[PDB]
Amino acid sequence: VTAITKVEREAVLVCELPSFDVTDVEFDLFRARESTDKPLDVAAAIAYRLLLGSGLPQKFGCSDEVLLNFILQCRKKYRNVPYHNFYHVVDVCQTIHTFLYRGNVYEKLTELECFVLLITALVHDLDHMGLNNSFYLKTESPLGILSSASGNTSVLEVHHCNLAVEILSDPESDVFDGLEGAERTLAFRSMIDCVLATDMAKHGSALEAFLASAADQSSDEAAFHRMTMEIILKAGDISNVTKPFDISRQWAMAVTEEFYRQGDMEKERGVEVLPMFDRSKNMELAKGQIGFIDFVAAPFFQKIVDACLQGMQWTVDRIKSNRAQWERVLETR
Ligand SMILES: COc1ccc(C2=NN(C(C)C)C(=O)[C@@H]3CC=CC[C@H]23)cc1C#CC(=O)NCc1ccccc1
Ligand SMILES: [Mg+2]
Ligand SMILES: [Zn+2]
Repeated sequence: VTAITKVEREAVLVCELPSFDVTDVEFDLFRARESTDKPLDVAAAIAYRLLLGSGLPQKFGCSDEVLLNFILQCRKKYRNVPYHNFYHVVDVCQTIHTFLYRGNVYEKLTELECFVLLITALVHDLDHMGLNNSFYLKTESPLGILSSASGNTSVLEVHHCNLAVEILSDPESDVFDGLEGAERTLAFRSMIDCVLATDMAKHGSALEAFLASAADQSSDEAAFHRMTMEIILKAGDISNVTKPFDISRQWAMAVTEEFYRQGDMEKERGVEVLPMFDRSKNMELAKGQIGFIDFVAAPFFQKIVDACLQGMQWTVDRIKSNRAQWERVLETR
């Protein structure tokens, strides 16, 4: 990868984020993006401020400059797709910050693990092309073939991990360069385990494992820490419905458009299109979100809060009010 230039860094350091509290659960990244003519710089600046403000990079020998380099190397590898772009991973970073510090999940982890989570948020979807794992397998795409051949069906997640390892292999962008021995190993393994755990095919088993570990007073500590990390990246990854309703809605619009574009390409390639990917089925956003809330997000957040993350109660509350607002959209249609 080409080194980050001084001009690239300055363009981020310029951004001042006047009127924004990046630590707030009601922070609005869409408003931040609209605020400016250079949304990519503002997004980078948000990530930068979150990481420096945590106090964590400083404690792990990561310089302000290596941090900004890392952020900009991550940025270069996100594509202009509707949802799985740089704004999503910055959003996940910001959201995880809130979970750690507003939800007090930081209490469950070491400072290094908190640092790893914030960093992992920015790598966890590198070079996403707007197509899910299933597309690559169904179309016998080269990436799909390689996954099947090598025995790992987490097509995209292994790819993300590959590119994270590349970025971090250069000291100029290695936010873990200040680490050695077992700390450096834990950083890489936990980062990778977390990204691998974002494959929604593993959702049920990841959740089950965490819940079982959390219920067990005699769980292995290292294992509980690792599963807590996995659950928090997962939580951030499906956190759109925990946001204030107009933020939540904009996310649903973007993901819906990404799905529809995949559906279009599936049609052209003559492979199976699921209803939720099909523009012609014309399905209402309100029912989409309610279904996601009922079948995925509300059980997830409720169970982890009840089991262990009591401080993240507000996520359950916002999901509940978001569901009620979508139901009011139905009621008045
Ligand atoms: C902002 O809403 C969303 C935010 C995220 C996702 C994601 N879905 N999945 C899986 C669950 C299909 C992924 O694997 C994506 C990649 C990794 C993590 C989560 C991602 C879906 C929606 C939605 C919706 C929506 O209205 N459809 C209706 C729906 C109903 C039931 C279940 C899923 C969708
Ligand atoms: Mg992903
Ligand atoms: Zn993601």
